[PDB]
Amino acid sequence: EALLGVYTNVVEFVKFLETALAAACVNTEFKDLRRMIDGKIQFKISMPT
Amino acid sequence: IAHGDGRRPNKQRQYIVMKACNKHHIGAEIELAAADIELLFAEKETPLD
Repeated sequence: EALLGVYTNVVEFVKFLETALAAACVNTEFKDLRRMIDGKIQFKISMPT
Repeated sequence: IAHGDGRRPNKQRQYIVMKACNKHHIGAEIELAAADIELLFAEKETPLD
């Protein structure tokens, strides 16, 4: 008796930026996020009457 | 130096003097932080590093 085939898988590598989900996001690589304490985005909405 | 009075004559003399070293010790203690010794070896990442 003998073997006929030894078959394995190759894992389908799907990263974040190839998927269409990144249309709902804005991707920035940020070197040292370990050093950040807080983030801040500051709006100023002037309302006409 | 001899002289002509009734004093006894003088035989020649010899002096033998012994001196020795003194040992002295010195010690100073330095502490170095474990993080400071460690991150001399950690790799460069970013300009803030």
